[PDB]
Amino acid sequence: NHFWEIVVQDGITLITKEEASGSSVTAEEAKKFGGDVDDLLDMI
Amino acid sequence: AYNCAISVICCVFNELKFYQDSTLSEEMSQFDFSTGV
Repeated sequence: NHFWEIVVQDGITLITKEEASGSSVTAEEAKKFGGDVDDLLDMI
Repeated sequence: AYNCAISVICCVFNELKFYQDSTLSEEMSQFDFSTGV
């Protein structure tokens, strides 16, 4: 309940790799944006 | 109990895994009535 939501909403700057540019900012963009039967069938 | 479970399966949710006149006629009828048979 306190997870990468907070990381992303505050790590809007850096959350992934940064070598020079390119693949670095590409990575940033890539991340930044019985009983079982009972439960599944009796009340579904 | 298992057969009752079979019924509850088959009714609804039978899938999704369950962990397995004539004149003569009238007169003869009257005749029998008179006979009582």
